Amino acid sequence: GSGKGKGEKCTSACRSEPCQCGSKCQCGEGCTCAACKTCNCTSDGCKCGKECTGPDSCKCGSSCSCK
Ligand SMILES: [Cd+2]
Ligand SMILES: [Cd+2]
Ligand SMILES: [Cd+2]
Ligand SMILES: [Cd+2]
Ligand SMILES: [Cd+2]
Ligand SMILES: [Cd+2]
Repeated sequence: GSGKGKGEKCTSACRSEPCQCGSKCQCGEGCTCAACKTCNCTSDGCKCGKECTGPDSCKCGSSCSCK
């Protein structure tokens, strides 16, 4: 049942639709919302070292090397 929803570190912007984090993002790790989450690590392997391969499994809540 888990996997649907937002995290505690989500913004009031991410909790709006559409995602208002386009100009106001501060979401933490508990956010798999690709609307505000972006990543540079590729599917062949993690590049930053947080063990992530894209926003689909990016633990990083921005402000990281792969950001
Ligand atoms: Cd969020
Ligand atoms: Cd979002
Ligand atoms: Cd956000
Ligand atoms: Cd990474
Ligand atoms: Cd990442
Ligand atoms: Cd990272």
